[PDB]
Amino acid sequence: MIGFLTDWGLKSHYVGVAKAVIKRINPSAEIIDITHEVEPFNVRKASHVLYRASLDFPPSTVFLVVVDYGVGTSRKAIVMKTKNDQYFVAPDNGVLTVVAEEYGVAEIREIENRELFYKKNPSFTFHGRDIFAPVAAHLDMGLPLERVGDRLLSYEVLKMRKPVVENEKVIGEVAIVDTFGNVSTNIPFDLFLKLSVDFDDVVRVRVGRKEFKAAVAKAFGDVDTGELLVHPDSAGFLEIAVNLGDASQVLSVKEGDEIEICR
Amino acid sequence: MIGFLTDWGLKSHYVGVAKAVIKRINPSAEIIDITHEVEPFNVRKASHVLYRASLDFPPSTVFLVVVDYGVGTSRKAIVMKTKNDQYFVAPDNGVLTVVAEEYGVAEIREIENRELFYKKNPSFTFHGRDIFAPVAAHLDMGLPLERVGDRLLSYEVLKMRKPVVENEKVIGEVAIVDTFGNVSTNIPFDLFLKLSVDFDDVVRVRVGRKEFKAAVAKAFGDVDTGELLVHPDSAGFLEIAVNLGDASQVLSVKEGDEIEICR
Amino acid sequence: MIGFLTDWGLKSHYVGVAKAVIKRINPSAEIIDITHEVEPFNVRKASHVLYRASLDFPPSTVFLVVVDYGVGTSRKAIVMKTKNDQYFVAPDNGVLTVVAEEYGVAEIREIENRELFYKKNPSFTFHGRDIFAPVAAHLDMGLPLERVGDRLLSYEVLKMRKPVVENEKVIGEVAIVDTFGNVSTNIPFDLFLKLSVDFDDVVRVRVGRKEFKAAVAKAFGDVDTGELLVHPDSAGFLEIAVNLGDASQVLSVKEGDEIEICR
Ligand SMILES: Nc1ncnc2c1ncn2[C@@H]1O[C@H](CO)[C@@H](O)[C@H]1O
Ligand SMILES: Nc1ncnc2c1ncn2[C@@H]1O[C@H](CO)[C@@H](O)[C@H]1O
Ligand SMILES: Nc1ncnc2c1ncn2[C@@H]1O[C@H](CO)[C@@H](O)[C@H]1O
Repeated sequence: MIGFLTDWGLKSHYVGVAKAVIKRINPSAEIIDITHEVEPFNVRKASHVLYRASLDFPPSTVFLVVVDYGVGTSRKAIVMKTKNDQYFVAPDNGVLTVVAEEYGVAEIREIENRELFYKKNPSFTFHGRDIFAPVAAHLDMGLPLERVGDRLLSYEVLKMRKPVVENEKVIGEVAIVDTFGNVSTNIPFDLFLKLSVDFDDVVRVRVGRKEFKAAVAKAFGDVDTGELLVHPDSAGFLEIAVNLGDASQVLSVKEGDEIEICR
Repeated sequence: MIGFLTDWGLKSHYVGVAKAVIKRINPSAEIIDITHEVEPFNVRKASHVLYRASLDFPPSTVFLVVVDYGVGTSRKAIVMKTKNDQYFVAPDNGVLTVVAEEYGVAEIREIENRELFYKKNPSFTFHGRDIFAPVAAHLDMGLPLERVGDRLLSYEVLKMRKPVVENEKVIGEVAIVDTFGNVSTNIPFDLFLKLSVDFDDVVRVRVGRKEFKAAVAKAFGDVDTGELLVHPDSAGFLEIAVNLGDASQVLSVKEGDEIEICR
Repeated sequence: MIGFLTDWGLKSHYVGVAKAVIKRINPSAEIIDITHEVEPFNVRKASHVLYRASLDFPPSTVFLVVVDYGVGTSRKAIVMKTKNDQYFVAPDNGVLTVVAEEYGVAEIREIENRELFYKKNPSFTFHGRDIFAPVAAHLDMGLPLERVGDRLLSYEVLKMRKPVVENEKVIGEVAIVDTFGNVSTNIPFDLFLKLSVDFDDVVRVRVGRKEFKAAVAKAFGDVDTGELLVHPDSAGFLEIAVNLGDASQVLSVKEGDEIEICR
């Protein structure tokens, strides 16, 4: 199957024409949308969503990742194969930073084989359709990785500050605010569990000049409605939520904001 | 096929990872999205959308319904088989109230068979992925209903006031406001047709302290642009619309608001 | 495959029930969404999106186009076969104006064969589900075009002013503003290239009483961030964009607005 992720939105016909290209190459391709609502040009956001979503895709899944503000420039077009046997077709702009780091990379190929393109003359601003999508289609059909082009020994990396436990607390950043307003961080719940806390315990959440108390819970329903809670989200990351409410609003925080969890 | 309905939104990667789980279990599963834009935690809204959409799905369709604010709590996870031979995989929070009432229930099973789960250790807040979705996948693949777990003799019901015809009028509630602003009620068009009215007749619509006149019509185009009309929507429910306009705005009404249709 | 385009939105269960009808008729149907976010009743917008998207669909693709404010009225329901061998199932309201003009029409059939319908008694306001969708399904399954109904010798056309090159400049209109804010016109990039301009050249963009200078470029990245550029979009149309910005905001323009490109 193909894991599809972009910042194109579902309003435009872009996603659709990309899917038609894939289907023309391989009518049996299974295209699963991770999301096409990554904020415009937000590769950082895509890098996290990509990793988190990939955890539930099987090995040998071909990911088509296109948040590519540098489309048509000298930036490289690449295919990365990670050590957990997954493949990623994307621009070399750092969007594959998280999967590379978390999974480790087995090999990287630069997209050079023009026989794999949709059109002999690729448009300058829509490689998603003319290059990436058709390459993902071929790979998902069984094209050997080496037929993509030459190997690359390096790739662009996005700078990321690794969250740590210092002085009974863990400092991190808001990685993703979902539609419910839940606030997921880049702080692994295992790391948090190093402050020697446990479910039913109460901790402190510091955002900006604000400080809140919050129960460590398993389910939203574990606290009264409207109350705050700290818990492991579906991907193993520490998330702050308001039971039947919007934590992003209560905390008044946005993606990228620094967050501190104190015992 | 699988009818998929949630309040997760399409912006998050949630819908996607759920679909990947289904596809991993059964690559041939046909997943049709009813909608993933039910307002957060709005089971009432989902219960109506579910019923209305189910009318066009064939018998033996497996519905995956996940608007589950009580995820991870003692609330039961169930599979309901209705008398029209459709199946519903959902939380026992009343979201299956309308199909149960309208179709009648043949049997209910509590989800207990852990061999049907996606993960041996289900996350606390995303049973949609770890329990419901994989159970729907197995059922759609032909798993006998009894393999799901033990039978249940009752289920949670949402309180709903049945609309009636009293004194040349029918009182009801706004069930769904669609993207055009059309205002669909919970009033069956057949019931309305008891006030001895007919197409081309004019009736009165009362909302709040407001009263409007509206023609009973078949098509929006049956009245001048901007005019109000009362008609049967695609599911047989009385709906109020503005031809080439937004009735929710003109009436200034929202879902749940009481509505009165007077001869 | 079936190219699906409507103004129904993805929030409602409408798109879903239409897809279930198609799948019931032909479980092997490949439904590719072009977009369901065309503004309500905006056939003009749909006519352009349709054409632009069709360029990447293969010949023999069956397009299901339903932006039908006149649903249930005397307006005809038709199937148009163009000279590039594509088929379009739609209301005869002018939504097929652009493909007809650009591709030329080989034949038009009025939908008359009721054996092709979803329901013996079609709803008055949702022919998308009861007539169009099932007809598209049958055609995609191989139903000969003549079985649809009698031939029609004419069809509704939307009035459109053809952009031209007069006095070193080209006047046109904004056809589509995408999610990035890019401003695509109805001006073919080939026509623009008649003003004897070339990449790296600078031209003038006139909107309203405003005038801007903009570089003619290939990729957004070809200019500094925040700068304006004129380039050919993925469909060959002249588009104005802001590198890593929103041109619709900078120009303060909307679809339908007249635009002038001066040497
Ligand atoms: N105005 C723009 N400036 C820079 N990049 C853009 C712009 N519009 C679209 N893109 C990029 O084009 C890519 C698709 O080819 C998208 O991933 C998007 O990030
Ligand atoms: N902050 C929250 N409070 C209560 N329930 C939530 C919250 N966020 C998500 N959910 C529920 O989690 C379910 C998916 O596991 C969704 O159906 C949603 O209703
Ligand atoms: N209030 C309305 N007035 C006119 N047309 C409408 C209205 N609501 C929905 N439609 C049309 O119904 C069609 C689907 O049957 C849509 O394409 C839409 O354009």
